[PDB]
Amino acid sequence: NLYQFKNMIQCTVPSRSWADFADYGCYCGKGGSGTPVDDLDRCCQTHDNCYNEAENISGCRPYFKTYSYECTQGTLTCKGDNNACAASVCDCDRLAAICFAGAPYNDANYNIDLKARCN
Ligand SMILES: [Ca+2]
Repeated sequence: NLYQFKNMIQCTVPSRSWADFADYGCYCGKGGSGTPVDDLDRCCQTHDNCYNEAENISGCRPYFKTYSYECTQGTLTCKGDNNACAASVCDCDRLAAICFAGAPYNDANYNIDLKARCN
């Protein structure tokens, strides 16, 4: 669920307030369209697409599904007790959190005008 994803980000990118990733570029947060503005945005684009795929699973709601995971000693793990939905969503989140940690953060891309720039 979003709460867990937030924690994944706090654990892979402790150096940033998690909210820095909640409204960035065309895909990080609300946004879900247009040309990804940079690498970080590209991280979010695959994350968004990943969620759209997971939603194909019956009763699978990525923002809400509580999965089983651990963040310990610099490592994020999706646990084996996860059902298909939980496993899928957890993986989307895990991969995005890791992707975020390796992407440059450009303040200029925070809170951009979606209507104008993400067509
Ligand atoms: Ca999004």
